[PDB]
Amino acid sequence: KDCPWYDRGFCKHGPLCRHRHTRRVICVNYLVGFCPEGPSCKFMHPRFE
Amino acid sequence: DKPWRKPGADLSDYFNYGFNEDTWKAYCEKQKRIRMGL
Amino acid sequence: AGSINGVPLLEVDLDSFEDKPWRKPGADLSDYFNYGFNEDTWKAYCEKQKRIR
Ligand SMILES: [Zn+2]
Ligand SMILES: [Zn+2]
Repeated sequence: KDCPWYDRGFCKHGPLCRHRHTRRVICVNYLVGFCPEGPSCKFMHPRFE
Repeated sequence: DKPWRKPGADLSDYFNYGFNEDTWKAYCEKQKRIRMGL
Repeated sequence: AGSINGVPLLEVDLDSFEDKPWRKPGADLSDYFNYGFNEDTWKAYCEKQKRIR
């Protein structure tokens, strides 16, 4: 299990969330705008949907 | 009002990737501007 | 804030890459480009950012 809202980066509930809040690392390169590794990158590419 | 804001809370339970209240808000503003404007 | 093997991410040229798997007919460009960027839009964003600072 992994929390979808937490996987985006923020969950309003937190400790009260029904799903698990796996701590992840974000890709700075994706955070500035572009990462060529895409799915192969070690670091998370959070979707802002 | 916001439960990440209390000393008995741990932000990491709310924000992933080491975000802060301010860094997350900043991240949302960037999202807003970039996807529309400029 | 970005960098690739010692080069600011905005100053990297996408045309130099050997793979360019973000041209594929159906690839997940969201995996590569954030904020809904495109290869052209990212380079434009890059060229805009450089002219400023
Ligand atoms: Zn959650
Ligand atoms: Zn990445």
